[PDB]
Amino acid sequence: QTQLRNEMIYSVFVRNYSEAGNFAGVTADLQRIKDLGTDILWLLPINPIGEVNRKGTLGSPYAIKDYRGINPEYGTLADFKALTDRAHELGMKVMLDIVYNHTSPDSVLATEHPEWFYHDADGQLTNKVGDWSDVKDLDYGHHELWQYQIDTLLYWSQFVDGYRCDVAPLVPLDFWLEARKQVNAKYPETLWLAESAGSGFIEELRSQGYTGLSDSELYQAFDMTYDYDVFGDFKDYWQGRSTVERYVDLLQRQDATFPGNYVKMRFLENHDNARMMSLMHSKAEAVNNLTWIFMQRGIPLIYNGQEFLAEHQPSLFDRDTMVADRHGDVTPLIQKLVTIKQLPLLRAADYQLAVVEEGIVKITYRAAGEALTAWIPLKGQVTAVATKLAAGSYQNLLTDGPTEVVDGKLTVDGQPVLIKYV
Repeated sequence: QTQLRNEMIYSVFVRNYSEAGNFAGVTADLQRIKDLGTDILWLLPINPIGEVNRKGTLGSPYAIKDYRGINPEYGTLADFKALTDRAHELGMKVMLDIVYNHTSPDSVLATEHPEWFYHDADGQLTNKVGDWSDVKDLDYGHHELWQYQIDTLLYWSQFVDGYRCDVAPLVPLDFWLEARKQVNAKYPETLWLAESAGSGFIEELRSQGYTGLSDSELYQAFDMTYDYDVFGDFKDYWQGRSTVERYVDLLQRQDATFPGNYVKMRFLENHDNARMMSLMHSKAEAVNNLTWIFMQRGIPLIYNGQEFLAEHQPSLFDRDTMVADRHGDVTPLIQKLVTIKQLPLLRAADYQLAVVEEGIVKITYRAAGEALTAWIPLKGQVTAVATKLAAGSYQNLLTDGPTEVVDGKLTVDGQPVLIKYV
């Protein structure tokens, strides 16, 4: 499980990735995705989308009409298979998005097994979340639903290597445990990422009697969860409504909240969120903040287009092709972070965070008589920082440039300093 801490996920929204917006558009470009340093290629949902109560023109990929079908938007089963075959040829794993809280109202399950759904007073299908007018909730109270859900997985597991589970906290833990048991029995290497919730949403769900799993509950069934417990706290810090001391204190608390082997997916943006390059506006800022998501304990997410400094959050509902939304290129930076992220020290049990000079964040991993320290000036701070290193020249792993330690002090010039030492 801690091997994932040497890895990186790249997330692709097929509809919008290329002009054509099909699998082929992705398949044609898998070498670039591989070369970026991608270990796991996670695709947004690839199944046919509901027509009834559709939101916008194409609808959200999260409103699924058939869990076992291919969205004709993307092409055919053979086209999907060409993508996965190519990804595997290049050594990547493919992860699919699993949307198991709900289906579109016109879905196969809703027409053939309407009894597996929640029904309100009129006997109408229903959605616990107001905004989600395009989908209706499944009732995992009906244990026969389970086997269909899981059989869908064993089917896709012929092609893919793992699953990202959409709003996983809304679906009962006992279902996830069985799902994983059956799937990893046939496919033992299978990876499981949960889209965990913030405390706000968990509380709202629980207070209305709905299922709302904690992140630690999810870890009983999942290898990874999302940083949604603290992402809000990052934004507040970033936007000047929280201090670095409060943010780092929350991550210190976070680190002892989960089992020692836990893996959080650390991110600056994703499909559901504003772009990194809407939070910040310069390549200097991107270097600091990408270094931060790579150097924290866990596994970083790169959302398609983030490597080209995209500014626009693609719509989920209408065509919103992201090809012209490129404003630079931090590929070399990401590749270089990937080479550092591969180091065994990144799996080390001894991980410490501290707030140092001018509110710089200092990360340290220690294991087996070696250490890696990253000084990350999230805010572009320029200052000397204290170190117990002997005087002399060290290699900043980020730049491969020399870094002078003089009288127990080293210069951080508004960009990260990464030093591996004995």
